[PDB]
Amino acid sequence: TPTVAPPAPVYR
Amino acid sequence: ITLLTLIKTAEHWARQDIRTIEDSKLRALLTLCAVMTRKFSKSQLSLLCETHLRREGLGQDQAEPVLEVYQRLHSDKGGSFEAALWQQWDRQSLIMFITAFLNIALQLPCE
Repeated sequence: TPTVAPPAPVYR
Repeated sequence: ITLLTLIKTAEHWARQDIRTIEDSKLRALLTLCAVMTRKFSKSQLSLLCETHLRREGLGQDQAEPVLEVYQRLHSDKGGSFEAALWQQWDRQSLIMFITAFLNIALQLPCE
């Protein structure tokens, strides 16, 4: 029921 | 919201500095990206992800989250995933992703 986005891309 | 308007709008905003734009416009650009992702066949999403990683200098360890965004925008219904992105991601992440996508979207084969 809740929609969860993936973690945002990590720029090094 | 025609094919022609979509492409012209993407061309215009691909070339803008969006670092300081208004939230309402940033939100509309996210919608633009979602609509444009759905102009790619499922078969091209892996290529879209790879091209995004290359353009952005991102490691292969970031492949999974980038691909998930493209996949879930592609399958989105009622803007639920899109709305989650807007809510749960920080502004800088949204900006980086949107600019990346708008700059690759028109250059890649869509089928």
